[PDB]
Amino acid sequence: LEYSELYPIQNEYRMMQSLDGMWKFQFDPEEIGKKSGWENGLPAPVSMPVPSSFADFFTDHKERDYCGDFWYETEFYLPAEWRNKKIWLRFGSITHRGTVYCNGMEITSHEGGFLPVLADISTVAKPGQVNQVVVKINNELNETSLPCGATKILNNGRKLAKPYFDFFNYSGLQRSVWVIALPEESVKDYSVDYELCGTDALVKYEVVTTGEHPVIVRLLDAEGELVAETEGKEGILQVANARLWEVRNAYLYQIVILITDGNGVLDEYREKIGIRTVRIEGTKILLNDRPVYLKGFGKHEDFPILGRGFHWGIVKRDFECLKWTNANCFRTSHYPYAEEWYQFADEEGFLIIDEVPAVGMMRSFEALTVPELLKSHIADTEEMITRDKNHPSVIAWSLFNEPETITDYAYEYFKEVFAAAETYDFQSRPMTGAFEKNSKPELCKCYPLCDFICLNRYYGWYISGGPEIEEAEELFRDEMDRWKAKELNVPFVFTEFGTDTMAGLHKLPSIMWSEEYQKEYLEMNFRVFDSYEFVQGELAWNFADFQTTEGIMRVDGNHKGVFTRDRQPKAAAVVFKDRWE
Amino acid sequence: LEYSELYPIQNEYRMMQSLDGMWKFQFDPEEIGKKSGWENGLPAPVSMPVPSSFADFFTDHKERDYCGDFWYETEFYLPAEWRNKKIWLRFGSITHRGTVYCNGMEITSHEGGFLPVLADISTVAKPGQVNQVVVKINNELNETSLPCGATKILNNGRKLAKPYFDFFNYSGLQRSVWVIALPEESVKDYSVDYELCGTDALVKYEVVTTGEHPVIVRLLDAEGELVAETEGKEGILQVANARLWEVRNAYLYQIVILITDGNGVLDEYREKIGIRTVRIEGTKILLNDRPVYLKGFGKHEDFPILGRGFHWGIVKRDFECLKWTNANCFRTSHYPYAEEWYQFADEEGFLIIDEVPAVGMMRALTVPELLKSHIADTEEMITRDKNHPSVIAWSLFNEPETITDYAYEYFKEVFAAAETYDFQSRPMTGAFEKNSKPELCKCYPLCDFICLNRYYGWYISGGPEIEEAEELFRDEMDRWKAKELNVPFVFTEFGTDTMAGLHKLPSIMWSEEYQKEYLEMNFRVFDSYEFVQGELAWNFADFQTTEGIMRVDGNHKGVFTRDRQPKAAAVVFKDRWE
Ligand SMILES: O=C(O)[C@H]1NC[C@H](O)[C@@H](O)[C@@H]1O
Ligand SMILES: O=C(O)[C@H]1NC[C@H](O)[C@@H](O)[C@@H]1O
Repeated sequence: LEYSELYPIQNEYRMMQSLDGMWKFQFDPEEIGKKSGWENGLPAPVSMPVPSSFADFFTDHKERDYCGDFWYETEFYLPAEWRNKKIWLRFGSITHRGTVYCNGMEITSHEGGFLPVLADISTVAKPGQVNQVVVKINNELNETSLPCGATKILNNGRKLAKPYFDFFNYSGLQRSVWVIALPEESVKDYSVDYELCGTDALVKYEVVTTGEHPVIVRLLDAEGELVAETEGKEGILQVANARLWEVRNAYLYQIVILITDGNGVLDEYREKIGIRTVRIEGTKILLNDRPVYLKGFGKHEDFPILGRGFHWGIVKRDFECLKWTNANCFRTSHYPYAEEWYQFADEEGFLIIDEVPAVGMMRSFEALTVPELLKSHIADTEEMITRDKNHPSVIAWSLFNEPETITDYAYEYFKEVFAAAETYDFQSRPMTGAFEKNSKPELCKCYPLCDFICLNRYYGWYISGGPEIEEAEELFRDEMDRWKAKELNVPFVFTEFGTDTMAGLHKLPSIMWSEEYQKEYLEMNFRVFDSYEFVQGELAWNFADFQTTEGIMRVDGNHKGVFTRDRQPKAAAVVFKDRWE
Repeated sequence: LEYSELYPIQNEYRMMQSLDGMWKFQFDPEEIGKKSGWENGLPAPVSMPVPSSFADFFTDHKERDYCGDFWYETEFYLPAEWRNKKIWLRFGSITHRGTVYCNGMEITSHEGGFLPVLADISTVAKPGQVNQVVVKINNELNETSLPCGATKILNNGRKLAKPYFDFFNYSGLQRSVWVIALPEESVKDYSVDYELCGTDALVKYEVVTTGEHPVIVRLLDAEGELVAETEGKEGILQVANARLWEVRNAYLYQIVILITDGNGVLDEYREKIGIRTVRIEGTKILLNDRPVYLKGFGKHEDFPILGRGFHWGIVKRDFECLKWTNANCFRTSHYPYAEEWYQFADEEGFLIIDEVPAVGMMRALTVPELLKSHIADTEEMITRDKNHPSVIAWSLFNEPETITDYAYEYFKEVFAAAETYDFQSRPMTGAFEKNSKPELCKCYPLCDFICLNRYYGWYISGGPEIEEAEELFRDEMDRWKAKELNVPFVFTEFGTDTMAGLHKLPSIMWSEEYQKEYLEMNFRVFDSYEFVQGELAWNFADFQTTEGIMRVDGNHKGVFTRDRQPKAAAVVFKDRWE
């Protein structure tokens, strides 16, 4: 990458200033901002919070549903001390694509709305003065970038997003924004990998810097005491009597990476890491050499009013609810989340399946757009893995959600994605993706690429729901018998199963949409899961009710949450709590 | 005050760094922290977001309902370039009271949970190093500090807050936290007051600094162009063809305050202000010499999960909802809000009645101490908020006892204090409950306009008795009319608990239809009296209260739900206020 993904820190060598707050904002329905000087300042802005999704603030439909180009602006004072450092704007994300301007100059563009955007403003920054940042953003959906969809044109050329995915097209500056200053020679990237040796451990590492001066690497324990030190950009840290990072029982060391000159230090980067191994052995998932059964949910970055906007309060509540259910895992369905979610999972000992936004890829892999889509998918995979690889919580990469997989075309597409992912992950940890039912065991060509197989299944909701639930159970067992007979010797994880459930809808006997049917559906699914030895995890769809596009199938978004949108449990939450205990 | 209330800014002379994020946090039920050295670091902390109330994160009752001492900690790197500056920790608030430590040293304490806390760490800060802040906080309620209540001790020693007020006892670090650096000689306070002179205006000002060097004051228009400049710590800026700040049609100038020596500028403070006048003339409220009728709500700082935690998103949604109803005013019921609410009101042209947390004083040797607390909170509120053009009135109480001579003497002291702190001498008021009968109340003459909280049709003769409620309401208003006080009356509360989705024909108390009918009846009564000059409905949105047999998941008198969506009655306000 031509920039660093490393989370920003502040110390003697690195500086950081938050640009979060109220920005200026303007919609651009006629696509005239870049023709009209807007990169030097918006002509008739309103106020917009950052971080946040813009949609749910407004009281009119056309602003909520806006699709097209729209702009953000803010001003910030840069301390004179930052002069001649490498100065960058760092956006947690820009959703979905955009161009960054600073002091009237085009700096960089980015495609992909769920990973950091880094803009090098070293040559245009004004130290000791007020500076301006303007961002042109676009939130249309197409078939050459992730997540996929279409853009419809209504009356008066008003655009409307048409997702191929079941979540609302929230967009804007949904994560924190910083301006930062780095030394001219800096730590750009590093990678760690672990090996357990009886009661000791090895931390294998590589460091990439932007120069040729010597590198020293230190490892500190949780108290800040030195436990290992080595020289060189590649090496091994030896840790006696290592305190391993364990499921729901974390321990974090600090890695400290120094570039030295004398005599003297040029840069220092520090980050918490956790010593742990993950691997697949037969049908088991092993964490530090012991089998673990995954228990948890698919989530979303979704909360009332803020949309996908980041807030630590949402993280805290969601983790307290997860712990109360006795979960140990979640999937970042269906896009990488803000970095802070992983930082917190590292602290709390949660396991993460980190998912790239490759959703919306099946009708309703032969279009001439596919090679461009592949390039986008591989780029987002590179960025995700480079950003997230050193979190101990991240134990697997999900590289798709419900694509077509039964053609040779699809196999060739995913072979390239998996090959790229493998080159980027220093740990070579498990790679997977979530399969929809159309990927029948007789037809699917892509499950062999996976270290373990993730299934999304809705036997008892979309298939034979309600009065037909006993037929659903038989259909489900018939499919799992089909997988069983293939003797693949790999773990299977259910990454989705659920029922829309309206809080407060009670019925005896139960009906589809009632709280009681959610419980009965879950109990039937558990009976099926527990009938197969190779099942090794269950992540329910969804942790919480969340927003979708309006339609006749969605009663104020998706109600398959086990919790409501405001994070309170439906009756089925206790079913999980009791089973997972 | 021994510190500045001015909002922090960043420029060549002033630096700021946000401490918002995940802090460490630990409950201290046995009150052992200080004897155990927790000011040097918490021994077994959990993570806590800042800004936020702590209560609604947890999944267990005892943590949600925690009452007593509890502690926060974080660490921050201080740039070496901040050496030789005055360095302060600035808390938007610390709820309700606390003691700030930095690098293990006690810095300052504060009582009062809704206004800034400033801690001067100049003598203990370590530039170029990692620094530590630890705060001991307590959230108990008593009768000598605001808002009032009691603390119950359960038989096992566990404490439980018992408010004398109808809102949940949220607490913690609910607002943003900064560490800031100021020049050694700085602008500490300033005040502006406006006079209209034909097409022109005068901005009278005073500036307080921490030294003796000369002061220059400049006024810039909204395009940053210089329109007036003068010298001295007291002066008058003359503005030709002034663009006045108008209701729901703001214009903001920028005041720029410079301290200089013979070699240049020492400090620069700048803030947006709006040229406008407010006064009461007979039964009218005049804004820029024209009557205005107040239309809007009482609010709360209250949102799901965050509690009272500050977030600009809540500000943005709430103002879009307010504008959609065609409101022009809100009261900061029942405590000053985060500063950002007022900044945004200034931009949007909303009028604010700014209220000190003098709530829970209705049915001692504790009264003199309560008065001291009440006056200190008043001083801090007015010093913090006086230069916002949106703030047009101070509310100095909500539903106290007012019928005794004793209460008159108490409130005479509060109002006299408020007058001394407000350079603009803006209108002053408070909200009265029905027990303050027109024949008995001794305090309404202290007020420049009278604010009434009424619930005719809810607590009085509700439901099938609403016709009687209307007659009782007209009887009381006829009693006020006959007194011919020649002051404006504003209804600061009226409403009905209303469950979203509860529909009934004919209506019942708690249904959406009854909320509409109740509001229509109240409007018929309001419109019957010339001296009524505003109506602020209770409440903008459903909000959290203490649990009880009268509160179904908090207070449901909102016109919006807690997640900011309109009940049926919201359209009734929209149509009326258009
Ligand atoms: O229909 C649903 O509820 C779900 N179907 C499968 C998808 O992977 C999910 O994103 C979606 O929400
Ligand atoms: O009973 C209510 O709804 C209200 N009564 C009067 C108080 O001023 C309010 O704070 C309170 O919420």
